[PDB]
Amino acid sequence: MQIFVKTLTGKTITLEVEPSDTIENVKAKIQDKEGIPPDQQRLIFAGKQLEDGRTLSDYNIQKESTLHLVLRLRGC
Amino acid sequence: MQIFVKTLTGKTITLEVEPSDTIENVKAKIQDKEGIPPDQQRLIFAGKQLEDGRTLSDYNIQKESTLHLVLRLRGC
Amino acid sequence: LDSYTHLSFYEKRELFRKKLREIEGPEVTLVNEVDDEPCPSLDFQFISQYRLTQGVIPPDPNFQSGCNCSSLGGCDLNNPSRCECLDDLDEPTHFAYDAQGRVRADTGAVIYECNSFCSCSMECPNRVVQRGRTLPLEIFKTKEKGWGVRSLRFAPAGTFITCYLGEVITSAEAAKRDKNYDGITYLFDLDMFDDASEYTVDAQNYGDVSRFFNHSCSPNIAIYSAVRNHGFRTIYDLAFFAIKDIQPLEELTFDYAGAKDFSPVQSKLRRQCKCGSANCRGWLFG
Amino acid sequence: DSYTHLSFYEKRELFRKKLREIEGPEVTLVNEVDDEPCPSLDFQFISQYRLTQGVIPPDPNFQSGCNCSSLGGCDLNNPSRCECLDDLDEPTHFAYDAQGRVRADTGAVIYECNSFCSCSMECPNRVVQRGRTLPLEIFKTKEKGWGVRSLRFAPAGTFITCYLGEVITSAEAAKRDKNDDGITYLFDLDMFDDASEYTVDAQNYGDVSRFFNHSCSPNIAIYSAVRNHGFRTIYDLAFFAIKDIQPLEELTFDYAGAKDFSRRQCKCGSANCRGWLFG
Amino acid sequence: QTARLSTGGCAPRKQ
Amino acid sequence: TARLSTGGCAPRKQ
Ligand SMILES: C[S@@+](CC[C@H](N)C(=O)[O-])C[C@H]1O[C@@H](n2cnc3c(N)ncnc32)[C@H](O)[C@@H]1O
Ligand SMILES: C[S@@+](CC[C@H](N)C(=O)[O-])C[C@H]1O[C@@H](n2cnc3c(N)ncnc32)[C@H](O)[C@@H]1O
Ligand SMILES: [Zn+2]
Ligand SMILES: [Zn+2]
Ligand SMILES: [Zn+2]
Ligand SMILES: [Zn+2]
Ligand SMILES: [Zn+2]
Ligand SMILES: [Zn+2]
Ligand SMILES: [Zn+2]
Ligand SMILES: [Zn+2]
Repeated sequence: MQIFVKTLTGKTITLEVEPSDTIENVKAKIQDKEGIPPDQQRLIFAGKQLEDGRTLSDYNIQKESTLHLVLRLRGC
Repeated sequence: MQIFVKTLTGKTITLEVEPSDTIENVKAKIQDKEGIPPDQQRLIFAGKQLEDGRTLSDYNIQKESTLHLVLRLRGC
Repeated sequence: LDSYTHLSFYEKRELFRKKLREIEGPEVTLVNEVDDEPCPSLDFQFISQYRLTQGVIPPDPNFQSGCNCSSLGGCDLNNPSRCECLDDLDEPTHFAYDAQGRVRADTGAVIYECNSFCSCSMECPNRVVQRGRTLPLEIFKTKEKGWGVRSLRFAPAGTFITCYLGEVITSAEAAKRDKNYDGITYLFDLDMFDDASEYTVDAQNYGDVSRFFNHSCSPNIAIYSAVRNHGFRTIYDLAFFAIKDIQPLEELTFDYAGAKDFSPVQSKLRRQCKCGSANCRGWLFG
Repeated sequence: DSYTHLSFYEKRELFRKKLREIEGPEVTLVNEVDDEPCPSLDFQFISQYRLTQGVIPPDPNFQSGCNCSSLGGCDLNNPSRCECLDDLDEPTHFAYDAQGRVRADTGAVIYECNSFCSCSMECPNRVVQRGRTLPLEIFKTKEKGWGVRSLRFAPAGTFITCYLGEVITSAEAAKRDKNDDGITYLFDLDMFDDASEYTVDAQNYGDVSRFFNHSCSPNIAIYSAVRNHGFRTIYDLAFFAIKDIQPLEELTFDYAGAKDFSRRQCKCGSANCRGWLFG
Repeated sequence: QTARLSTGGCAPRKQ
Repeated sequence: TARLSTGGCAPRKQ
């Protein structure tokens, strides 16, 4: 299936994933498609931050759903 | 070019349009891909609603942009 | 408030009066000419806007569109068809309010108001609800019900009283709540649209003067949905508008069941309704 | 603005009518220098930001809440559990203490809980949201116009009030830099260099912090209170006392920053007073 | 119905 | 040019 990850800039990355893809796998796919390291990714869906151990299905993320990416910052 | 449309229920649709396309044509494409009548559609970009007769280029809507679809109230 | 020491009747009343004096807007007073109850519950905080809770998705500004009536001179009411905020209205388009700021008799249940994206000022006549409470309201003690609210000034038909505020919560949280079934409740379902009936406003712990309004089978005020984000319909202001002229010190009461249907003849729950109306249904639900 | 058929006491009582409607602890007005009735009567008080055209507000889709205890809020003793504190990326201590005051070692950015958090409104990390606690007296200074003084004791770290007003774009702010008298109410949201782009103008709408006068040796400072940690364009401008303040002492803050390694006359009378706030 | 306050719906109006 | 400024987060503001 397909999902869409939106950045604060307005960029919309298209990902081909499966319900059983781990959030770690999704972060790795984001890194491959945009160069964003997983450690500075913050995936958010339904007002909650996505955790590594779980999959997309655990968060009830279906096809053509929308994830939002916050790039982590440390010193403002 | 490729553009995106974000709906209330979380779904995100991809569309193949051109800058010459009219917003009526975009509503017709949304109907053809999702089954939503054009009269019951409000396309929103950058805080402004898109009028039917106008074209995408008039709103400076470039490639990979994201319009937001609002379904009209009918009841009352 | 770690009141490990007992607060007397006078001190409780004074603390509640201090809270009322700190409410935003015109003054709110406290009167009890019935019994010795000092005041409503002190475990309460008045809030000047909605407090959203976990699980409730707030209105998304990307689905909001303003109007460009600044070129007309600031949202003229004689030219409502030129206002974008009235797009989702009927074909006989007209603003909800009249020239003097009162909601019109033929205005629908939904009031589309201007928002941050519009080019008008806060003095726009379509921003009545955003300007807030305008009358001086008095919290008094009713004879048979609990606490009620009345107006110290005349409230003509169509006058805006205040909003029903509180915590916006999911249906799941409202189900984990609703222990208030055992006999007062402050739950107001945001159910103006059956397509977007998801959330509920709980005015138990946080809310507004409107949480002291009592039910009547012959109400003098009613509920309107004041919407600023016209693309959103899960969250909106529950504005109160007087449906008939309200004499001073007359109790402000609205129907808890809202506007009744017209077709289904058949289609208690909490208490015997003691509103005292001649048409009193006798069964209040809420 | 008519105010010509209004007398001295009428204008003063109209301004006090505006003050008594302000949410929270009472705000009052005194004048012990001249016979001026009040500040400008066209001003309208507001309790939050008033966004304008062309100001992209925080998108809640990029906001995430913690899941700390709903009863006692987040526990300041276990900041690691708090999800909405994982963005500071440092030892990671909560900005506030048990007493609700900002910590003396806390940096300039405050990350608070939002609607998506499961903690209650009594959470220790929602100090700015709960609003003002100090009653403030607006008084006529001798060489700076109106100013604000505190009425009760305020220890170092105590929250005071937010700087509110019209949030306007850089273009609109550049259009309204008419300072027509050494009078300026433009506060740039330049806390984060990567976002900036916005300015809060208090000329026509704002808070009592609008009367805060500049000092080269201030007692209060400004902090960026963030509820949508993802966005950095619009955020609360909370005023926190960094110095202990006695009652009747005027509340002052610097109109700029340290900026080290990088009217027009200042009448604050400080030992380090450069004769211009340039702000 | 439910023991909560309600608007009454869309189609019916103030009366 | 003459506007109130947070001074940036570059100094800790302690
Ligand atoms: C929102 S509260 C009303 C204001 C406040 N809680 C009080 O002291 O009454 C709603 C509760 O007040 C009571 N109530 C409201 N209207 C009533 C009426 N007309 N007759 C009897 N009880 C009423 C009901 O028990 C209901 O649960
Ligand atoms: C944001 S306004 C608030 C003060 C109030 N509105 C008034 O009538 O002066 C700040 C204005 O007060 C003046 N001001 C503030 N701090 C000052 C200082 N330390 N020395 C001289 N003038 C000062 C400046 O001219 C500036 O325009
Ligand atoms: Zn308009
Ligand atoms: Zn408008
Ligand atoms: Zn308007
Ligand atoms: Zn009745
Ligand atoms: Zn918290
Ligand atoms: Zn937490
Ligand atoms: Zn939190
Ligand atoms: Zn100085």
